[PDB]
Amino acid sequence: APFPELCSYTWEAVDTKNNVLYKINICGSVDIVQCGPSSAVCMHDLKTRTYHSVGDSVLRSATRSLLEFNTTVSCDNHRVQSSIAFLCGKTLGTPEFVTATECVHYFEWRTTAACKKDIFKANKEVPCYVFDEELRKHDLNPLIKLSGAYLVDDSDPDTSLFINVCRDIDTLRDPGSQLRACPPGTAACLVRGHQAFDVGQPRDGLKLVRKDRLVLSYVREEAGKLDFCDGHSPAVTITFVCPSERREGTIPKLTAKSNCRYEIEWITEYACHDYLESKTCSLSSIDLTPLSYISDGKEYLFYLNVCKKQAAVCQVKKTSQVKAAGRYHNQTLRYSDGDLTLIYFGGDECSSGFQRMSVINFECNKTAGKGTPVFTGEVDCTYFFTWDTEYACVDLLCGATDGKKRYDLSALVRTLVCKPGDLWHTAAACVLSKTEGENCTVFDSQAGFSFDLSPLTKKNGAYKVETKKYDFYINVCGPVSVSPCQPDSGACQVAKSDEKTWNLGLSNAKLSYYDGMIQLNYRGGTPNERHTPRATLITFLCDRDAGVGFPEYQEEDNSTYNFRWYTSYACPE
Ligand SMILES: *[C@@H]1O[C@H](CO)[C@@H](O)[C@H](O)[C@H]1NC(C)=O
Repeated sequence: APFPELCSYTWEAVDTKNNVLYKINICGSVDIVQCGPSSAVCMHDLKTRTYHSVGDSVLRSATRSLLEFNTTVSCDNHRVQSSIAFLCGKTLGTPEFVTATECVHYFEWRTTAACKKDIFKANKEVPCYVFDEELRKHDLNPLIKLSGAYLVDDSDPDTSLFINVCRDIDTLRDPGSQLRACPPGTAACLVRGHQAFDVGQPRDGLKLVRKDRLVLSYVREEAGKLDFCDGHSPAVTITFVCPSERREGTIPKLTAKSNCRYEIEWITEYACHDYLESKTCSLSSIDLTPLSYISDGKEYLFYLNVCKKQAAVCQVKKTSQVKAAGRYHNQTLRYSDGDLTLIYFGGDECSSGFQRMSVINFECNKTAGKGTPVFTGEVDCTYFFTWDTEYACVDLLCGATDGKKRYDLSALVRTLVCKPGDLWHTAAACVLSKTEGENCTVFDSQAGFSFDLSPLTKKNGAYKVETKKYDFYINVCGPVSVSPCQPDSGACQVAKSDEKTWNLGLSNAKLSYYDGMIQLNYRGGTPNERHTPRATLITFLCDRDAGVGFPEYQEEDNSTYNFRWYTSYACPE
């Protein structure tokens, strides 16, 4: 069970009560020296910051569904250990913590990498989760598409940008439907008509940036082409954002697309953090009461009941020596990020010091007509079962979409066809459309309201943006007005290393508007020796409670200069 697809990454799983993070490295070693040179599983336990390797990379073995890592440490029999129960899954997934004693530490992982046919596997998929400062857990595996992709919103009628979250786009399981042309392995495909291009491919996993912003980056350096990418390496950077009363809630939106450096922002509920728990046969949502049962073993044979005199799980040998492998009272039902896991603890103490536990991994399956538990292995008197059942079967948009034509209600937030700007027939109803203005204003004639950014326009244009290398000075609609730059430029780069500056483009007040984005483009700027004068993009984005806000430089090429500006000036009010 090497599972190549799980190499190269140091996964994370959390135990929410004890307040511990474990770091799993199945193919190698956690790269923490505090943990130790040969840790494949690592206890942190933030609460009293300490470290313990509860699994050595060398001392590894499999057993049916399980992978297990041993260590040469006494406890109490005596040896400390960690194990993962592997189930097949639709995405690469994450490991979820099950339970721990002073010796054993158990997990389960539902993943593509535990399927014995590769048709289900992605050309390339990446970890689609992160943990924040309070080990909360943000995870976008629900967004991952198995076939097809997400049309990214952009006014341009000619070209369309499709993406998948954390993996390549499977174009085969819908033959004929628009995407066929897309080069194999692409997570970001650019259609221009009948021709398709790979503008992005998975490499690293999901990142957490500035507290609460998930960033995912696709790249393509192993490349050619650059017909229209002027010697730029095509790249995609998506920013997932947890909705709020402030932040709209949306489909994904193209905020930049110069130099084949696509920048997408996507307000989606799956960006928010959650780990439920109960000693009952249900949670806060479905009950497991509707679910006597006879699971076959090696030498042995199992018997299980809904919810020892009692015994919820019973082992007998096919030899009528019988042992109980799970009580009734001592129970824990748990929903951990999509995974429903029931445990029993009762346990007749086996030869060794432990009491027999049963861990059941309920999978969702309609065509089960209830469902049946399969035995999937045993480790130090803990018996694992996977249960396909319908009774374990458990992203609300304000605006719809057309053959590329969007719709959005927002100014109607304290059947409808639209009306000329009236705002029940309402301007808010029908198609969204790009409009351009000037004098630091733009009028969305459809919706009936116009935006005016003019109060940002500074009279000596010090807006002060520090990269740890450069000091960008910019201004809105008006020009800059700072030490080295010309009073010409609306944007200006200045290295602190040197002090050497570059005009990033001449200012103008020619606003653009489309689907809640406002855009300033400066086009002068210092010259690749085709001509290539520098330019700046500044996408302004509605945030009801951002106020005026502040610009933020978007990391790209040496050569590309996009800033973002969250501000309530881009909002309808
Ligand atoms: C659900 O159970 C049926 C039983 O025949 C099986 O065919 C199918 O593969 C199962 N699906 C999943 C996703 O477990």
